[PDB]
Amino acid sequence: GRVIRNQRKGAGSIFTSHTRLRQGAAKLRTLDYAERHGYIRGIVKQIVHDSGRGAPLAKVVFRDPYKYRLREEIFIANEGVHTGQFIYAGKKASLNVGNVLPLGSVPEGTIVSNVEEKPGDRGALARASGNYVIIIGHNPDENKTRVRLPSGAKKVISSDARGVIGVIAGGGRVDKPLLKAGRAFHKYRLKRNSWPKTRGVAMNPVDHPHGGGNHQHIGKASTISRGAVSGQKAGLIAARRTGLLRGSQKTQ
Amino acid sequence: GKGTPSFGKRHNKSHTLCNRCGRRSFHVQKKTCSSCGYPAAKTRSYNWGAKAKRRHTTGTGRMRYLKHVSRRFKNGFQTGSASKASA
Amino acid sequence: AQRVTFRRRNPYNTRSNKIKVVKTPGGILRAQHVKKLATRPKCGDCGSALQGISTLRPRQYATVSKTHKTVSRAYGGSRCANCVKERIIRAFLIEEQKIVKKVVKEQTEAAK
Amino acid sequence: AAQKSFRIKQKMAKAKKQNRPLPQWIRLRTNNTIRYNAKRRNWRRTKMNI
RNA sequence: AAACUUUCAACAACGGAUCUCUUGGUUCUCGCAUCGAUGAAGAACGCAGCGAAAUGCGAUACGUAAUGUGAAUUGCAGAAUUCCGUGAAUCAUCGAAUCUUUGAACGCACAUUGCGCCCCUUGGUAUUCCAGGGGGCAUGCCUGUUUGAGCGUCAUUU
RNA sequence: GCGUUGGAUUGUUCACCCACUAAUAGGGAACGUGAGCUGGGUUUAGACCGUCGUGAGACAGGUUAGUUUUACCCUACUGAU
RNA sequence: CUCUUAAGGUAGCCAAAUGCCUCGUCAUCUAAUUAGUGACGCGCAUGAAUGGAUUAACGAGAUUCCCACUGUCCCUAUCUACUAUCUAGCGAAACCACAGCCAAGGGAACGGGCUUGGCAGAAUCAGCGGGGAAAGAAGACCCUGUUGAGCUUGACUCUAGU
RNA sequence: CGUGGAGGUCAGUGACGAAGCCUAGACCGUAAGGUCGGGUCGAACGGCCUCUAGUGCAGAUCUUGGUGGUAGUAGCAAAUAUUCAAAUGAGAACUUUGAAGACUGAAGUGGGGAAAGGUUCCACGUCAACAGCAGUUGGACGUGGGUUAGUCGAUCCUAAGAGAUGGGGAAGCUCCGUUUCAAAGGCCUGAUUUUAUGCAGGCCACCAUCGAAAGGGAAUCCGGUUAAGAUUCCGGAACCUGGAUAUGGAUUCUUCACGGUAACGUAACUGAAUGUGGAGACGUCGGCGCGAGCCCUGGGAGGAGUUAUCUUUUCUUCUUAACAGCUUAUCACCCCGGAAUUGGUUUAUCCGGAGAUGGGGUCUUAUGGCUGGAAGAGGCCAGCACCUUUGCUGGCUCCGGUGCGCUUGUGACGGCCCGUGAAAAUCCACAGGAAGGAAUAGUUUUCAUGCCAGGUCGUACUGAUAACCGCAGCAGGUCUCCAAGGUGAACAGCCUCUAGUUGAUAGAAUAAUGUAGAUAAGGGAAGUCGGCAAAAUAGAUCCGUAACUUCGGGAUAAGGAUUGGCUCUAAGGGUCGGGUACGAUCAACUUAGAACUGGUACGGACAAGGGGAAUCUGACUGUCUAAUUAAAACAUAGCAUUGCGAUGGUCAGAAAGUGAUGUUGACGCAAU
RNA sequence: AUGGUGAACUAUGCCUGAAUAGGGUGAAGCCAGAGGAAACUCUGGUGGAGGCUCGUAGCGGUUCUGACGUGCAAAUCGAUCGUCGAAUUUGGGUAUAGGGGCGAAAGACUAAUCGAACCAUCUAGUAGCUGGUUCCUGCCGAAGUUUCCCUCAGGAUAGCAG
RNA sequence: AUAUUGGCGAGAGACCGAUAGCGAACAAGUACAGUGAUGGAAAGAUGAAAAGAACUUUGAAAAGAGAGUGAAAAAGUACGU
Ligand SMILES: [Mg+2]
Ligand SMILES: [Mg+2]
Ligand SMILES: [Mg+2]
Ligand SMILES: [Mg+2]
Ligand SMILES: [Mg+2]
Ligand SMILES: [Mg+2]
Ligand SMILES: [Mg+2]
Ligand SMILES: [Mg+2]
Ligand SMILES: [Mg+2]
Ligand SMILES: [Mg+2]
Ligand SMILES: [Mg+2]
Ligand SMILES: [Mg+2]
Ligand SMILES: [Mg+2]
Ligand SMILES: [Mg+2]
Ligand SMILES: [Mg+2]
Ligand SMILES: [Mg+2]
Ligand SMILES: [Mg+2]
Ligand SMILES: [Mg+2]
Ligand SMILES: [Mg+2]
Ligand SMILES: [Mg+2]
Ligand SMILES: [Mg+2]
Ligand SMILES: [Mg+2]
Ligand SMILES: [Mg+2]
Ligand SMILES: [Mg+2]
Ligand SMILES: [Mg+2]
Ligand SMILES: [Mg+2]
Ligand SMILES: [Mg+2]
Ligand SMILES: [Mg+2]
Ligand SMILES: [Mg+2]
Ligand SMILES: [Mg+2]
Ligand SMILES: [Mg+2]
Ligand SMILES: [Mg+2]
Ligand SMILES: [Mg+2]
Ligand SMILES: [Mg+2]
Ligand SMILES: [Mg+2]
Ligand SMILES: [Mg+2]
Ligand SMILES: [Mg+2]
Ligand SMILES: [Mg+2]
Ligand SMILES: [Mg+2]
Ligand SMILES: [Mg+2]
Ligand SMILES: [Mg+2]
Ligand SMILES: [Mg+2]
Ligand SMILES: [Mg+2]
Ligand SMILES: [Mg+2]
Ligand SMILES: [Mg+2]
Ligand SMILES: [Mg+2]
Ligand SMILES: [Mg+2]
Ligand SMILES: [Mg+2]
Ligand SMILES: [Mg+2]
Ligand SMILES: [Mg+2]
Ligand SMILES: [Mg+2]
Ligand SMILES: [Mg+2]
Ligand SMILES: [Mg+2]
Ligand SMILES: [Mg+2]
Ligand SMILES: [Mg+2]
Ligand SMILES: [Mg+2]
Ligand SMILES: [Mg+2]
Ligand SMILES: [Mg+2]
Ligand SMILES: [Mg+2]
Ligand SMILES: [Mg+2]
Ligand SMILES: [Mg+2]
Ligand SMILES: [Mg+2]
Ligand SMILES: [Mg+2]
Ligand SMILES: [Mg+2]
Ligand SMILES: [Mg+2]
Ligand SMILES: [Mg+2]
Ligand SMILES: [Mg+2]
Ligand SMILES: [Mg+2]
Ligand SMILES: [Mg+2]
Ligand SMILES: [Mg+2]
Ligand SMILES: [Mg+2]
Ligand SMILES: [Mg+2]
Ligand SMILES: [Mg+2]
Ligand SMILES: [Mg+2]
Ligand SMILES: [Mg+2]
Ligand SMILES: [Mg+2]
Ligand SMILES: [Mg+2]
Ligand SMILES: [Mg+2]
Ligand SMILES: [Mg+2]
Ligand SMILES: [Mg+2]
Ligand SMILES: [Mg+2]
Ligand SMILES: [Mg+2]
Ligand SMILES: [Mg+2]
Ligand SMILES: [Mg+2]
Ligand SMILES: [Mg+2]
Ligand SMILES: [Mg+2]
Ligand SMILES: [Mg+2]
Ligand SMILES: [Mg+2]
Ligand SMILES: [Mg+2]
Ligand SMILES: [Mg+2]
Ligand SMILES: [Mg+2]
Ligand SMILES: [Mg+2]
Ligand SMILES: [Mg+2]
Ligand SMILES: [Mg+2]
Ligand SMILES: [Mg+2]
Ligand SMILES: [Mg+2]
Ligand SMILES: [Mg+2]
Ligand SMILES: [Mg+2]
Ligand SMILES: [Mg+2]
Ligand SMILES: [Mg+2]
Ligand SMILES: [Mg+2]
Ligand SMILES: [Mg+2]
Ligand SMILES: [Mg+2]
Ligand SMILES: [Mg+2]
Ligand SMILES: [Mg+2]
Ligand SMILES: [Mg+2]
Ligand SMILES: [Mg+2]
Ligand SMILES: [Mg+2]
Ligand SMILES: [Mg+2]
Ligand SMILES: [Mg+2]
Ligand SMILES: [Mg+2]
Ligand SMILES: [Mg+2]
Ligand SMILES: [Mg+2]
Ligand SMILES: [Mg+2]
Ligand SMILES: [Mg+2]
Ligand SMILES: [Mg+2]
Ligand SMILES: [Mg+2]
Ligand SMILES: [Mg+2]
Ligand SMILES: [Mg+2]
Ligand SMILES: [Mg+2]
Ligand SMILES: [Mg+2]
Ligand SMILES: [Mg+2]
Ligand SMILES: [Mg+2]
Ligand SMILES: [Mg+2]
Ligand SMILES: [Mg+2]
Ligand SMILES: [Mg+2]
Ligand SMILES: [Mg+2]
Ligand SMILES: [Mg+2]
Ligand SMILES: [Mg+2]
Ligand SMILES: [Mg+2]
Ligand SMILES: [Mg+2]
Ligand SMILES: [Mg+2]
Ligand SMILES: [Mg+2]
Ligand SMILES: [Mg+2]
Ligand SMILES: [Mg+2]
Ligand SMILES: [Mg+2]
Ligand SMILES: [Mg+2]
Ligand SMILES: [Mg+2]
Ligand SMILES: [Mg+2]
Ligand SMILES: [Zn+2]
Repeated sequence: GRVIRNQRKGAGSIFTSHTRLRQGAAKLRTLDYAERHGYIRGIVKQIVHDSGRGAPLAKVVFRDPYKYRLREEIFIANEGVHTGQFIYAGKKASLNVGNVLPLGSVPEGTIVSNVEEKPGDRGALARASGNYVIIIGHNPDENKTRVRLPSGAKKVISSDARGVIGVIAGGGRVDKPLLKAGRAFHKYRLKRNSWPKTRGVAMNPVDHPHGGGNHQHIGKASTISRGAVSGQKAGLIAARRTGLLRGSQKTQ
Repeated sequence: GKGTPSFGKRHNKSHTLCNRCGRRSFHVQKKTCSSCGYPAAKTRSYNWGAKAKRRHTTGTGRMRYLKHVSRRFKNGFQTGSASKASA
Repeated sequence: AQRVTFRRRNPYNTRSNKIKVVKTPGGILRAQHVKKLATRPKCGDCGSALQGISTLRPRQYATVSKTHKTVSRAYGGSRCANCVKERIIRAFLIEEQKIVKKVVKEQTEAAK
Repeated sequence: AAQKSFRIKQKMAKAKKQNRPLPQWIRLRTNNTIRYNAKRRNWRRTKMNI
């Protein structure tokens, strides 16, 4: 038959990101001499909606240590941070909502957001509205720090990797029913072309594994192997269990 | 509506005139000529199209310079001038 | 009754194609094209329209004398005045508190 | 069309000039063989395709 | 009995077979080796006393120069000095030129007759702004010239 | 020779009941009759269910939606010169 | 109690767009109902996100009944415009073995022609739909062919990828 | 037996007529065929022996061309509609002019444009073809004429995106990448007084380019003018950009202006690097406020129409551009003051000790006013002149009113979002203070005035029931601006003014059958698969409304009454002076009540929901099979499951220093 | 099969523009009033919410199974109808290209072409099948049977014939 | 010494004879179709010579009827047969 929908996504012709109104990429400061020996001060100048994003961004500006001028940065705003607020970034900074410190300088239990997976990568973990990572221990020899991500996973990263104190703003966005098709419309209109969604079970065989039959139905197990092949992976990929999850989840 | 009501909306060109070959096969959005290949340094042609070739090979135009090569060959690529004689 | 026509080839109601009807000396109605309205210069500190300052489309500011583009204070046609009160006060105090900060820790160092 | 390029207008000019009957003296030339102009175009019978 | 229909013939229609033509084609054979950055093949637009084409040509435009020939060219008009002649011709030949806008196409662009830079020169009271005339500036690579870079590296300073 | 009907249910033919009536006989005419109609059923392409099949799909099972072309000639026939 | 399974259909729902038998049986609506609805249920073959049951509101969705309405009908009639029709000018097409009156017989088992009978008189106009097994496409269905293609799968034989 | 070519031969036939064609004339042969005569014709051709093959037609739904019967037949019937007379002409249903009857009805059959076309525009000539009758007419035919810009567009900028270059893949055509893993380039002046431009500073590292005739954007208007051009020509009057610059003014002995408590004022009032700010620059809907034009309307001065009678009447002209001076504003802000008895305040409930209400000031110049432009223009009239170019002379062109009006603009606000609604060129400003500057005379071109220049291409017209696309002058399709009066809720329908049409073969009759439009006594779905079709209902005011429900609905549920004309009454507003109770006048349809009145009619045409009870089924709104299926199908919110922490999941690619998600990070992306 | 050409129609995304009479309904917020021992409950205004609703333009295309059905037209015309402020309509620009796209999913749509577009070439593709196969006369003159065959509409073999 | 459906120059044929021969004997890769790639025709012949019909007449004209030219209009730019 033909190439199915989930294979056409990859050439991203009509599947690229709707990017025009975006404020620019959100990132921590480049890890320089300031941030990595002392601290440097900025001011949050503006906290602002970024199309397609849930959490607002915070525009923060710092003096350039090496040239006379102002260099502006695009943060994700943590709940609580405000215009006019002074933001402190650096190894020798202090534990306040909004500041940005390396995980090695913050006690166990600290709550942080936008943390780096390697030092200097300018931020990777816990950016979505409401998310955060908890520091749960340090190993001072080979300076690592163990953290717990939004997903539940624990992971150890360099104690030099940086994070910003607190939680990302916009929480509870998903507590509210969309109610109508149209709000999803405007939702995905500012993201990418993934909406709405025809069930493969409503297409013909040319179109999809699930396609065809004189009743709608999948007709074989819908849990597909990891080592299945492009054109085969529709359904429950690599699913280690299936069915209604019964009883407390919670990573132990 | 796929027939004549829809033919009424045909008022936009896919191709214009091609600088190199004159033909009106210069595809605007593609910026390349469906006939001669412009602006490919080479000229489109295909051995499965002998007619098209014959439509465009050397000799179908003026041959402004090549015309004269065989006379010039014939007289051993002469230089100078002819002299003079009598009656 | 006297209806009217665009005076330029563009036939669409785009922002650059606004029309105003007007009675000529010939005693008839005729369209006149209209430039977009200028918006007022704003303050770099607070964002309000800054008073004293003319409002022109941007290149039209070169066509116009310097006094239309300033008020005669520090930061004249740039920041908003109550904004410069703030700047001054805060500057003075912070430059003062600096001497205060220094003399304390000059004292800490000798009383330790 | 109606706010044109020089290229199209140049072509239209060549087109207007080629649009006329046989110059009748030609009919009288020794061994003349051309009756009439067989390449006559008309704006409402055949389109130029630019 | 006509009209009508049908058959034959004669003259007239309709149509373009047939016969006879043939500056075309097709096949064979022989001789020869020459496109282009010294801008080719191709394209566009132009050019004649009176041309829409085909053929030719390029603002020097159905042609300029040169050479041979020896009196045309011709649809009409024309010149008339060109006829015992450096000399007619829509002649032949062709060695010298002109060769618009383009095209591998080369300052950058090009659905634009769009937009720079450099040199010499002319005009506007002008090294600087504007306008006219001429002449220039693509890319890869090779040999060479010049100016340079690198504690890659030698020696030489006091 | 002459008549042989009006209705409820069904796409129905058939069947079945109400009712009238003198009687509500049975048949043929390409199972008369679609350039005469209708298009409800059947029987293409949409679609739901049930049964079967790993599946595409199937079903003499049930459902819903689903373009009906032309006569001016000849004869026949009706009338008309 | 007994065979047997991985477990042996639970809450619900039903002759339901799912019930063969079937026009199921009982009730209701009607003069009369293979319709409709309410019931019943050993249900050929109902049933739980293969989602079951319930649902206000919404529907050019399928179905049944009532009121109003009415030419749908009993049962047809009449009127207007434009046609058809007749004239001047203008002027195609489909189709065409040859053609064009039947009865019967025989015959490739349904004749315009053949055999035997009926019969038969120029040239024609408007209508018409009986026939021309009229016309429109080298059967839609069915079979054959050592003819395909779309599609599926532990068919045969391979392959990108992994 | 016959045909095209070949070798031989008959010293074959022939312009005194070869070949070919015609011919119910002749003759030979069983036949394929052969021979003759006659007519037509015009240049070549044949017998016999032999050689050779692209060598013989009725068929192939054969190929190409031609031609019939059909047949003077189907037809030339959608878009309301035509008529009289003159003129022209060989010729007039169809051309032109006059008259009349109508239509489109400002959601136009009006006036312009985008795309597309390309001369169709305009004039003169003119009918063979073409405009399914005609033709003297034409978008036809012939011959000509016609498109004028510093200010309108393009050109500049950036958008999605396209795409060179150092590079990396690829046998290669080429694919990848676009600031990437590159030694990526140019400005400001100083140094020159061999001299023309080498070096001396310091920066700036931004690393192509194409991509919008609707986005961004320097700048022009009115009047006149042509057969056909006009924001482009002419007249007048402006403005912008670049380059030159001199005079005046301003500034300075306190060098780089004063004034104001302040918001801030101004005719000026030096300012390199660098930095920073603003503008460009931004959704949508609601009411409210204001502007413009349009609409309505009084007085007056003109011209026209009607006048048996009636009407101080009906119709119409009374206009003012860009640009410049003064002036003008909601908002906002300053000074004074110090607030409970809380006050101020919007239609919309927001504001005040973080300083209200009050009083007094400052600012933006949208917009408007008066004056300049400018009455000299334009508009409307009267009085003479004369084949003529066409003049000449006069007047008047004035003062008001109204608003939930209509269209458009704009402001201060308010609603909405898991939606919060471009970019760049370009212009200015401020912080800074490198520097350069006077008293025997300097500084100043962001003040005034003055000089020069502004190229290149487009520019006619159509924009559609005939200029575009549908084979065509096709009832189809094809983006947009302007928008009068009445009725009325209305940009509805119906009638009308301005403009524009009056194009669509015609004549005569009115049989059947039709198509489209109507009506029917009595019955009332008995018709039919089925109420298919049709009919019934309808506006507004008042009365009155059930089960059930997610409490929002269901609901215009259902069911009723009323409605014209004329004549009265009542209620609902503005503006003003009041020492520290009222008066006076001017200007609006709304709502309710009451009389009278008519053949009981009145949403009088137009316009305008049938309702009810249930079963099945999809929650809803939304979506599809263009051209037989609109549905119960798809979607959807909601519910649930799966994969994944980037050295990753899903996906792309022949490959890659390649790519999508990703400007992303589990409140995420991907997959059911 | 190979190499080319198409997103002027249409599907979907992106960028930049434009467009939508008049009504009905009356959500939050807000103001005033009334009851009550209290907790609290009520009334009248104001306001102007919604993939709300009546209905034009628009966009769509339900029924007549109406017209037309050698048309105005290779999809139209009339009536009637769906929706009409947003998952709205729509210009231009721009992206995606054929085992490919695009698909609120119909095997739809991808220029009157779609269960694999169009162009050229490989290609005079193969055909046990269907059609046709062109002058005369003279002499002779059949078979539908045997055997084997993915053989049963075909061959080979023998026979019959010259 | 070998190759050669291209190019330039030549000589030829038991070859084709205008539906044949190359698609094109001609203003043929033209005209015309298609957005594009591409597709792609029809169409030769008066006579030795234009001597291409002066002139008259009917007609609005085209033309007709005479005349005339020519070996022939039974060759009249519709043109050999
Ligand atoms: Mg992107
Ligand atoms: Mg989508
Ligand atoms: Mg879905
Ligand atoms: Mg899903
Ligand atoms: Mg399906
Ligand atoms: Mg599959
Ligand atoms: Mg599978
Ligand atoms: Mg399936
Ligand atoms: Mg299922
Ligand atoms: Mg199609
Ligand atoms: Mg077409
Ligand atoms: Mg395109
Ligand atoms: Mg390319
Ligand atoms: Mg090139
Ligand atoms: Mg205009
Ligand atoms: Mg000012
Ligand atoms: Mg000022
Ligand atoms: Mg004869
Ligand atoms: Mg000859
Ligand atoms: Mg030859
Ligand atoms: Mg030879
Ligand atoms: Mg070439
Ligand atoms: Mg010539
Ligand atoms: Mg000489
Ligand atoms: Mg010559
Ligand atoms: Mg020259
Ligand atoms: Mg029988
Ligand atoms: Mg029958
Ligand atoms: Mg019949
Ligand atoms: Mg039928
Ligand atoms: Mg049916
Ligand atoms: Mg239907
Ligand atoms: Mg017929
Ligand atoms: Mg009929
Ligand atoms: Mg008839
Ligand atoms: Mg049951
Ligand atoms: Mg049932
Ligand atoms: Mg029953
Ligand atoms: Mg049983
Ligand atoms: Mg089930
Ligand atoms: Mg419920
Ligand atoms: Mg319904
Ligand atoms: Mg039912
Ligand atoms: Mg008839
Ligand atoms: Mg008569
Ligand atoms: Mg016809
Ligand atoms: Mg018989
Ligand atoms: Mg008998
Ligand atoms: Mg027969
Ligand atoms: Mg019949
Ligand atoms: Mg017939
Ligand atoms: Mg068959
Ligand atoms: Mg077989
Ligand atoms: Mg298929
Ligand atoms: Mg198997
Ligand atoms: Mg397997
Ligand atoms: Mg022979
Ligand atoms: Mg031959
Ligand atoms: Mg004889
Ligand atoms: Mg001869
Ligand atoms: Mg022989
Ligand atoms: Mg042959
Ligand atoms: Mg035969
Ligand atoms: Mg024949
Ligand atoms: Mg035959
Ligand atoms: Mg035969
Ligand atoms: Mg006739
Ligand atoms: Mg007739
Ligand atoms: Mg008709
Ligand atoms: Mg008429
Ligand atoms: Mg009217
Ligand atoms: Mg209207
Ligand atoms: Mg018209
Ligand atoms: Mg116009
Ligand atoms: Mg045109
Ligand atoms: Mg005529
Ligand atoms: Mg015409
Ligand atoms: Mg320019
Ligand atoms: Mg590239
Ligand atoms: Mg550009
Ligand atoms: Mg522009
Ligand atoms: Mg613009
Ligand atoms: Mg002029
Ligand atoms: Mg001063
Ligand atoms: Mg914008
Ligand atoms: Mg202006
Ligand atoms: Mg004061
Ligand atoms: Mg906002
Ligand atoms: Mg400014
Ligand atoms: Mg027109
Ligand atoms: Mg055409
Ligand atoms: Mg049309
Ligand atoms: Mg008009
Ligand atoms: Mg007509
Ligand atoms: Mg009509
Ligand atoms: Mg009745
Ligand atoms: Mg009744
Ligand atoms: Mg039924
Ligand atoms: Mg029934
Ligand atoms: Mg109800
Ligand atoms: Mg639904
Ligand atoms: Mg719906
Ligand atoms: Mg359909
Ligand atoms: Mg529907
Ligand atoms: Mg649920
Ligand atoms: Mg690599
Ligand atoms: Mg398109
Ligand atoms: Mg209403
Ligand atoms: Mg709605
Ligand atoms: Mg509605
Ligand atoms: Mg209404
Ligand atoms: Mg719709
Ligand atoms: Mg129908
Ligand atoms: Mg018919
Ligand atoms: Mg409607
Ligand atoms: Mg595939
Ligand atoms: Mg394939
Ligand atoms: Mg592929
Ligand atoms: Mg299917
Ligand atoms: Mg096609
Ligand atoms: Mg063959
Ligand atoms: Mg074949
Ligand atoms: Mg066989
Ligand atoms: Mg075998
Ligand atoms: Mg056999
Ligand atoms: Mg057979
Ligand atoms: Mg030889
Ligand atoms: Mg030929
Ligand atoms: Mg032959
Ligand atoms: Mg040919
Ligand atoms: Mg020849
Ligand atoms: Mg031709
Ligand atoms: Mg001849
Ligand atoms: Mg001939
Ligand atoms: Mg001749
Ligand atoms: Mg004559
Ligand atoms: Mg003769
Ligand atoms: Mg002759
Ligand atoms: Mg003649
Ligand atoms: Zn080309």
